[PDB]
This record gives sequence, C-alpha cells and structure tokens, in this order.
Amino acid sequence: DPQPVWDAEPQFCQGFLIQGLWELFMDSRQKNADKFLKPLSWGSEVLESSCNQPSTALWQLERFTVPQALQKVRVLKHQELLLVVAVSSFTRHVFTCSQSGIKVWNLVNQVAEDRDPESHLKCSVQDNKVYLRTCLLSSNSRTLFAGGYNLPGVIVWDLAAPSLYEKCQLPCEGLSCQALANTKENMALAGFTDGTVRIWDLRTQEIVRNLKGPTNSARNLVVKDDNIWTGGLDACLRCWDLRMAKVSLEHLFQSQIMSLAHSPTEDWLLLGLANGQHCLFNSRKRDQVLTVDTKDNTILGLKFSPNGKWWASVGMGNFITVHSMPTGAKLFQVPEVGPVRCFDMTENGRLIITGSRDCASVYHIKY
Amino acid sequence: ITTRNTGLEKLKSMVVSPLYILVEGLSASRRSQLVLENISNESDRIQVFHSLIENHQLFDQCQAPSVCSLVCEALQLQKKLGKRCTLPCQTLTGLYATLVFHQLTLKRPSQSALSQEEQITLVGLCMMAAEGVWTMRSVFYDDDLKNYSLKESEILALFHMNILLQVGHNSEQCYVFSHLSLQDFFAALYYVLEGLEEWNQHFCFDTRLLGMKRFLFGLMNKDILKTLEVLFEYPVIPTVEQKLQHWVSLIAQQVNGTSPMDTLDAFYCLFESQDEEFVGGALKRFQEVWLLINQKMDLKVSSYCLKHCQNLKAIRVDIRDLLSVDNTLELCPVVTVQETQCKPLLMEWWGNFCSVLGSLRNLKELDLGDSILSQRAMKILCLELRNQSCRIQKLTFKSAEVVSGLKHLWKLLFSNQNLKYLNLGNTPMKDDDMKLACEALKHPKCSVETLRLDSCELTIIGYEMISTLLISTTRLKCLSLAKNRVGVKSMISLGNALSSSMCLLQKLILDNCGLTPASCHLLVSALFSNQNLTHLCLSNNSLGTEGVQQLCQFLRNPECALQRLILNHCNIVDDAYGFLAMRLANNTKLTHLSLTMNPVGDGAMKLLCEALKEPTCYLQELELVDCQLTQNCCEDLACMITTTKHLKSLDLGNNALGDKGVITLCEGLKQSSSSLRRLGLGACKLTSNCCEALSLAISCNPHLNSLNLVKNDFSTSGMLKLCSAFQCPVSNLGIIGLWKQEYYARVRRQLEEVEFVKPHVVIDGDWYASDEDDRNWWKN
Amino acid sequence: SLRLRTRPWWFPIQEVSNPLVLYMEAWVAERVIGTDQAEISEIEWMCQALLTVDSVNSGNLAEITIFGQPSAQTRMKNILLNMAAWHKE
Repeated sequence: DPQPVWDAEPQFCQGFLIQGLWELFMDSRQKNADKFLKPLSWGSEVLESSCNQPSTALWQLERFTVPQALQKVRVLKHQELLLVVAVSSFTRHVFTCSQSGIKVWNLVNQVAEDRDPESHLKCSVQDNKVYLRTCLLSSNSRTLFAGGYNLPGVIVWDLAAPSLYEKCQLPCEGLSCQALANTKENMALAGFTDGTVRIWDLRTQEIVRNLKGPTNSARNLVVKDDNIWTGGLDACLRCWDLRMAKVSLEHLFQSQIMSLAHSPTEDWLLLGLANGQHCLFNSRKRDQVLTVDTKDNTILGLKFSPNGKWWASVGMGNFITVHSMPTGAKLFQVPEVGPVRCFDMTENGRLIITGSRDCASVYHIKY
Repeated sequence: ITTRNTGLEKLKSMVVSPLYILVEGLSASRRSQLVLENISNESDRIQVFHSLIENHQLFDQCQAPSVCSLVCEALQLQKKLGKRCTLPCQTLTGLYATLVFHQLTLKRPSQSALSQEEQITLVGLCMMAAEGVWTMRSVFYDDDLKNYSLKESEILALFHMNILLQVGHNSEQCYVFSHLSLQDFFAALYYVLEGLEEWNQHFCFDTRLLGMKRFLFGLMNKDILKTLEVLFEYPVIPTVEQKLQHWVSLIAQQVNGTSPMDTLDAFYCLFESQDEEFVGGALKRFQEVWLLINQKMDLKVSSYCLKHCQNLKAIRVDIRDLLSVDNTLELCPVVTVQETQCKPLLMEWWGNFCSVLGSLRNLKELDLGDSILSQRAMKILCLELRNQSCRIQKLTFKSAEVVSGLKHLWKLLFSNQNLKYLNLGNTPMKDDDMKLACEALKHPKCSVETLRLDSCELTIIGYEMISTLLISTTRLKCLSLAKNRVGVKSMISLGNALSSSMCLLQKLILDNCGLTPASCHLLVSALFSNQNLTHLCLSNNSLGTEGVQQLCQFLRNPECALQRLILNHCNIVDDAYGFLAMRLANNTKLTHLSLTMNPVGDGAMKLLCEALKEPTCYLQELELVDCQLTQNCCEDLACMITTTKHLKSLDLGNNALGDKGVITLCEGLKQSSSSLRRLGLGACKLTSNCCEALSLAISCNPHLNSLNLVKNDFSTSGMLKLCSAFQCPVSNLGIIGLWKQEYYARVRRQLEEVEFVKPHVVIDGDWYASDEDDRNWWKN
Repeated sequence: SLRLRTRPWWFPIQEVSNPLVLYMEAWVAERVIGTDQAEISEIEWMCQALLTVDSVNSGNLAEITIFGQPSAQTRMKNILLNMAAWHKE
C-alpha cells in the first residue's frame, strides 16, 4: 500500500521569489515556516554541517566515514527509459544513457527540472536501426564509450578536444555488446551474446586477443590488471590472468550470476544471484565464498564505496539498499516508485545518481 | 552565429558540434582611465572610484561602449547638478534614474505635475516593457503599441531623448530600445507604477531576471520614491516591498542554519538601495551569520550591512586567500589613481571591516573557519580586535592557519580582559611560542578560564613548561590535551603537578594520549590526593585492572567530588566490572558514566543491573552503545528499569537486543513505574511485531520525552501504529529521531498530522544533536 | 575594442563572468606564457580555468585575466605568483 505522494523537490529560495513575482503580474493584469533545500554550491558541494556522533574516533582512524541518509536535489528529464548514467565528478558533467539517445548535462546551473541538455548525442542517425545497451567512462575523462545491440561497433568520444567527435567505429558486426569493459591500461574489453570476447588496442585499432566460452557467459565481466573475471547463465566463475594466460579458478552456483563488485583498498568480490543471494569472496587468500544477505527480488546492479566501507544495491523490487562490509547488514533504506535498473557513485563521495523510469534523479549524501 | 550569453541555453541543444568564441569590449585599463577622467576628484575620488571598480556587475554593464558613454555623461551631469540631487550615485540604478529624471525636466518648461494623457502613455510603455521582460520578447511590434494605445511619435516627443527607436527597411517596422538595461529599468519602474492607480480602462488587452531583481531592489530608494511622488503628485507605497522583506526574512531563518551564498546575495541586494530603514526592517531575525568572502566588494558590503545587524550574536567568516600574502604592490592604471596612500586599498577596507566586526555589542562569538592569514593579516586583525568597546568573549582557531601571527595572538590575549573561552587546534606550537603563551597567561590581566590544545605538537620541554604553568597561579579552570603523545617522564612531570594541593582545575580531558597501564596507574595514584577535579575524561587509552582498582579506591575516598567520568574504547576486564558494580552499589556524587566499544558479557550486564537495582544509586545517565549484548539479559534489564528510581537516560547501540528482548523491554516499560526520559535504539534489528507493544507502552507513558529508532526495519503498518500512538493525548514524546525519506506517502502525511496535532514535536534524523544537558564538554 | 578568444566547450558560460585580473611586468610574462600554446591548452584542461594575455600599454606592466570557479582562480594566481617569485631570484 505505498500510496506515494510527489512534491516539488528543491523549493529553492530563488524559485520561490520568482514565483512570487510572477503572481503579482498576473494579479495586476487580471482585472483586464517555509522550508528550502540548500542549493548545490558551484555544482561541487552543498556546504552543510556534519552530524554529531555518540563518541570520538581513534586518532589513527580519522578517514573512515559512513553515510546516514540520501537527499535528492535535481531531476533530469529524458522522454525514454534510461539504462546507464555516468558521474565525471572532475568535470561536473553527468551523462545519461538510454535505449535510443544519449544526453550530456552540467551541474553548474541551479534549476528544479532540467529539460535542456548541454549536448545531445544519438547513434540512430548513422544506421537504420540502432539499439543501445551499454556505456562506460574513463577515469581520465578523455574517452566516452557506448555500445549497442544492432550497432555494428562501439564509438569513442573525447572530452579533451574543444568539440565532440567520433574516434573509431571498432566494428563488431555479428556480436551485440552485452558487456562493455575498460581498464587503466589502454586495452579494451567487451563481451557479447554468443560467448565471445574480442579485444582491441585503441592506439593502433587492431584485434590482439579473442576468448570463447559457452553462450550467455559474457553477461558480466570484471577487469583487473592481473585478474579477468567471467560468468553468466551457466554460473561458472572463471578468473584469468593475462600474464600466464590461463583460467585460475572455476566456481559453480545453483542459479545465474548478474552482479559483481570489487573493492579498491582490499579485494572483495560480491555475487548477485537470480534467487537473490549476496555472496562475498576475498581475492587474496582464495579459499572460500560466503553469503550473508538474501533479497527476494532479483538484484541487477551493484557498486562499492571509494573508502571501502559500504555498498549499495539496486534490484527489480523498486528498492535501494545500502549495506556495510563488516557484517553485510543494511544501514538505511530509500525506495522509489519505478524499477531501478542503474546506479552510480562519485569518487569524491558527495553525490549519487540513480535512475528507474524515463527520467533520472540526483541525490546528495550526508555524513 | 552571433547572440547573447542568455540565448546559449537553448541553442546548445539542436546545434551539432559547435564552437564558442567569446567577444569582449573595452579593456579594463582603458575603462579605468575613462572612469578616472569623469571623476570630479573633490576629496572623494579614491573611495567613490574604488567602490565603482570592484562592482563586477557594474563593470559587466560598462563593458558596453554605449553603456560606458552613458555612465560617463551621467557622471558629467552630477557635476552640474551638485545641489539639485541629494542622493549619492554609487550604483547603476541611481545613475540611470538620475538621467531619466533630468531628461524629463528638460521636456517640461518647469517642474510640474504630469498631464493625464502622458501618464497613460508612460504606464503603458512601462507595462509593455515588463511584459517583454516576462515573455522574453524584444521585437516590440507596432501592433502591441496600438493594443495598449501607444504612439511612437508621442513617446519620442515626451521623453525628449531616444527611447524605443524603430527602423523599418521593408514595409513592416520593429521597435528596439537603446539598450536592454533601459528596458529592464522601465520594467522595474512599472513594477511600482501599477499600485498607484488602475490604468486598465485605457488599455485594450533566471540570469535575465537577476537584472530586474537588482533594479527593483535599487528602485526602493526613498529619494527615487519621493521623486516619483513629485512627478505624479501621488504618494508612492508599493506592495512589492512587503514581499521583498518577507523573502529576506524567510532566508534569515532555517532549521539547519543559514547558507552563506544566500546571505551574501541578500547583502548585495540590500546594499544596492542606500536606505538605512529598509535594511534595518529587512534583517532582524538572523541570530547567526555564516559568511564567505572572496572579493573586496564582499568586505565593503559586509561592513555596510553588519552595522544594521543589531540582533546577531555568532559570526563565522572564511577568507582563504585574500591575505595569504602580507605584502604585494601592483598598479592597474598607467598613472596611479592616488600619488601616495602609503597603504594599498585591500588593507584599509579589511581594517574597516574588522573595526565594524569589533564595534558590535550584541556579538560575543567569533570564528575564523579555515582562514589562511599572513603575518600582517593576523597583526591587523589583532589590532582591530584590541578595541575596548568589543565584547566578544569566545575565539576559535582550530581550523585557522595563523602560526605566523602567534606573537600577535599572544599580545591580544592579555590586552583584552573581557574574553573567557579560548580554543586553539591543529596549530604547530613551538618552544618559544609555548614560553610566550605561558607568560601571557600568567599575566593578572588574563581572564581566560578555558584553554584547549588539540593536535598541537608538544615537546617534553613543552610538557614541563605546561606543568610549571599549571602549578603557577592562574585563572584556568578547564584544560584539555587530546591527540598528543605524552612521554612517561612527561606524564610523571604532569602527575607531580596535579598532586599539588594548590592546583584548582575542575575539568581535565585526556583523549588519544600515550597512556599505558603503568602510566595510567601512576596518573591515578598521583590524582588520589587531588580533590578539586569534578569532571574527568579518559578515552582510547588502554587501562589495566590495577588501574581500575586504584581508580575505584580513589572514588571510595571522600572529598572526591567527581561527578562525570567518561571511559570509551578502553578495554575493561571482568574483575574491573565487579569493582565498578561494588562502587555503584553505594555511590554518591557520581551522576554520569559512559562505556562504549567495551566487551561486556550478558553475565556482566546482569551484575551491573543488579548493582543498579540497589536504592543507593544516583546514576542519572548510562551509555552502552557497542557493548555486545544478546536477548537473554533483556528480562533483567526490564526488571531493573521497573525497580530503578533514579535512572533518567538509557542508550543502546549496535548491540542486537532481538525481537523477544524488545518485547520484554516494552512489557517492562508499559507498566511505567520508571521515570526514565530518553531511550535510544539504533541498528538493534527491529521488526514489525514489537511495534504493537511499543505503541501500547507509549500510550501510557506520560513521562517519556525522547526516543530514537534508526537503522531498524519498520513496515508500513508499524508506522501507522506508531503514528497513532504519537497522536494520542497521553503520549508526550517530543524528540523523535527517524529518516522521513525511507517511508511512503501515507506515513509522511501521518507525521505531518502529528506535527499539526502537537506543535512541539520535531522529527529529525540527527538525534544526537539535541543535548538537554552538557554531554559534549569533552568532545568540543 | 573587440577581442575574440575561443572558449572551451567544458567551461560553463556562468564561470566566464566576474574575472580575476593580475598585473605583472611584461618581460617576465613573455617567459611566463611559455613558448608553446599546446601546454597552455593542457594546463587549461587539467585546471578547468581560462586565462588570456594582452599588453598594449607603453609601460612594463601587463594585465592577466583568469576565468572560472574561485578555487581554480586561486590556484592559477598561486602558480603565477610562484613563477614570479622564481623570476625575481
């Protein structure tokens, strides 16, 4: 019985004053306390004050911080259902990925509802029928990746140049980009429906390596300098090191695998199954996998905190759940009306973006 | 493509892969020379010119050659109209209005009231100006003029100067103003004009809005309103003034504090209109201001506006960069504006700003945020704060890098006898600095009672000077030393000082120090003879069993007078729990105790609650957040709650009580013999079943005051039940900690109904922020 | 007086206004601007700040304008003052 109620979100003071001035003109021509949300200062911070804590922390342990609540500030409008989002905290440029079109937005301007993007990019103009499923961003913000189903290749855009243009088509004619991946190395990774993975060098645009497996096994892919992780409908789990070029571990499950995650400060591997079980595995000792959290709804996306303390989940059941690493228990809850497909996180740890229905929403983190 | 900056918002969408090359007009130096030429230079050239130059919006407008020429000729007009115009001209709005007024007088044979026909024309053209502003249309077709009964010939004849010029190459004609600034000014003029008289009978019908808002704020000047009354023979009282005052008041008050950007924007808007009554009426309810400064114009406007702030008591100002350096000399014009001022412009303005800050009487708290001050910067700040009329009694430097001006700070300490609380933090403190600070503190003029040194680097020599300061006769009552590694020999030196009977220190804080079980034992043995220490804090330092035994022995000694004892994250053994329970069985003058991140078993919990059950207990507050607990001890907890008569505050944290445990606790609570006020549960793994018992207990709990339920899964129906329990007249639950974003629409509406029913109920996620009593004396 | 400067797409239109201007001697600036404009573009992108150089006055003084967020302007002026300090030694 959710019975959800929707209200204007920001209620910014400038908007309130503008609304007040608009009414007076209409009244003149007709003859013929209040709570406002703090704006995003310069598109970087909110400038709020932190919350109190029951006790002081240890002198050595100052950097470890955990969040409490999430507050939404802006809503981004796209007429079609969105599939992926990108943050790009350095340039304050948010990218929204949908089935048909891609748009780019800037967070400098203050507005309740954003309808006009700074740049609009569509891949359906080039070909007769273009269906897009995947997208990816680079840490250096010098490249933008977008893969499609019937699109013959993958298109790279560069944000360093004064103008946006297509770098290379990098064709995969018979293979649809179910999975798209990238690394710190210049090297490109991608997975497709027919259990095939083909690998190209951006500098020279040549195929260097091909991998083959059973069908539906390329639904997921995890990249590391010495670890390549692969799993799909089969539920076989394979870890590969390019150096000695052989599968390291094989693992079996009762159901399919969709979600994987990695932790930067110390390796941990998170598993999401069709029956809704979260399994955690450490990549140092390499002994055993363990499960601590179970969800009735299928889990589609996952992400980890830059600090290495909390992970938030997005699933079929229109819910957002955030946990912690020591026990796996959830610490706060925020539900949404639509089925949440995507998720995102910021390297700075101040913002967060999630999208379920055609439009996208931007939230703010409190510490 | 050529267009305005405002039009790029729409254009950036349809155009594919465009290029942007920005066009700029007059250079800054040439503009400065041109403005300097027009200055009358009659003893106010420096101040007026400097006020003109810093205004960024004014120079953005003056970048236009036509606007620059208009400003120049207006300045020339002010020379001739030395006595006719009484108001000063430091703003664009005043200058443009002055030119409009002077031009109108040229058409009039003499100063007289406007005729009826021309007033209709003026209000009509002003209203189409406002309509064009709101509709974002500027073509101004002749059809609109006939719709409102306007003629171009009449407009050009009565105005006597070029307004809304039309040129038609083809058959059709289009009307364009001389500049957009004039059009916005006329729209602002209409926004006051409609109130005076109704003219609908004759008619037959957000960056861009920023200029209109600024013009509207400027037009509220009394002299302009008086002049308009003179032209129209009707007293001018606009209804928008109340709306502006209401908007400013709404900005002034907020639950979580004032955003600095909104405050500075309001200051900019109020400074535009040079009226003392307007600003005074606008701002009365701040009570706390947070300010960010990045330009000298900010300093000037803050100095102008702080005079009318007679209500505020706390101020926080951040200037990161404007005084990072002490000396820097550069000249903008080819020839200097002033021959020799012997001081650059920034220093005089900041001196005036600090004099204004120190002049206020209602203000008694000062904070510098993360300011980075040079040596001369800290010197001038101290010199301005040296004023006798200043009554600021608190200073904070825990985030300010002022190590260069520590000498000036020490000079400030003894000179001002009024301030009491002084805080220093994250400032590397050197040996001669310690010596000077201690010598200044020893001075009889010093009246500082509280001094704090957190993360301030300390030497062994520093420790011995600190001990000599303590043994010396001072007025220091409270002292803290946190996150400072202390040597055992230094600790021995500190201990000897404490054992002295002449020492009179009431609050001592030791957190994250280098305490060891031997060091802790020695410290407690030294403190055994002390009798003037009421508040003592020891956290994050390992404490042995013998240390706890010696501490309990000291507590048993009379004349101890130690009210609050705080211990967290220090490992406590099982036997030490026995000593603590024996002390608690017959304890007086010991109200508050804390234990957090400490291994406490369920049997130890039973022993503790049995010790509390004894009638000779005066422990008001007990905190046990991260102590590992299970569901078995909850029955004894309920029993002790029912039996206890003096426990007021009880807190529990990450310990998993369990559903049955909470059920038993609420069964014990619903009988409501206990007079406890605050109950805290967080991440206790709650379910929807215990909510019925919780609502039942609340429904017969008039004593209960505060409650927290965070990080616990609560279903929808549980939320309705709890809201209904809140709405019952029997419940008096005022402080409640919950996250509203987690729940559905119906729960939010129910909570709004609860707030409607009881005007004194507040729901906020940050439950720990509220403090009924001083609990964070050590945390600060 | 009309000056045309290309504006990078990433910079917001709002940031361009309220420019910070620093006055420095022309000879030092000639060296300060550097021989290559590509490194100027690279530091511009990695700092997200806009700078323009122009000196027409007969005197040795020159004027420098920086465009962008206050933090970026602060870091630009810090770098330029460090370069000037290196020059005076």
